[PDB]
Amino acid sequence: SHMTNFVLGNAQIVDWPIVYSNDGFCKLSGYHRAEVMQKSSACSFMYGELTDKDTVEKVRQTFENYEMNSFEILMYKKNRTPVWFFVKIAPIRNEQDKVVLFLCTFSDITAFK
Repeated sequence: SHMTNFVLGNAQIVDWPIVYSNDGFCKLSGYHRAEVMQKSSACSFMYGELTDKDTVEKVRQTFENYEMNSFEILMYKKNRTPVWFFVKIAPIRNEQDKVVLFLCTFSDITAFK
């Protein structure tokens, strides 16, 4: 399922703001739900020096183009600890086939990277 840690982003507003974050994501990221809500579901609030900038660009284009893609990406927990995440980005469509949300699912792959 990989539903341990996830957020939902609003596909129909610029920057795809997070409209839901589960307890797992808050724990994994180090950020309280209050701090995550309305941030970009691209999670650029977690990017930093070591984050691969080509990967950041591919992640942006995935949202921009309403695509389904997944990435390994070096991000930073709230306390500045660097962590390798596996991130899956998946558009969610309504019954009229319009993309309304993005489901973004995350796991820590630091141990295996």
